[PDB]
Amino acid sequence: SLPIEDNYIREVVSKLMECVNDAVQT
Amino acid sequence: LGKVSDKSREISEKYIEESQAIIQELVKLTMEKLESKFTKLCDLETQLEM
Repeated sequence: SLPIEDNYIREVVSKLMECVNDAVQT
Repeated sequence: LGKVSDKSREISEKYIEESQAIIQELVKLTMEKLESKFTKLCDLETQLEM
């Protein structure tokens, strides 16, 4: 039940190919 | 860029085909609004003779 410091708590705490194949063609 | 322009040429042809039907539909829809005024005009041929 002892408290813990805050500095330890703050220490612990397919769309790509849709355009390429179209840019190669057109 | 030549391939992009060749695609855009047929897209522009698609928009020519898009625009001409709208122009023809405007020309059709003008006619009935004109014809109602033609009937209003033909009433005057007796309304003035009276």
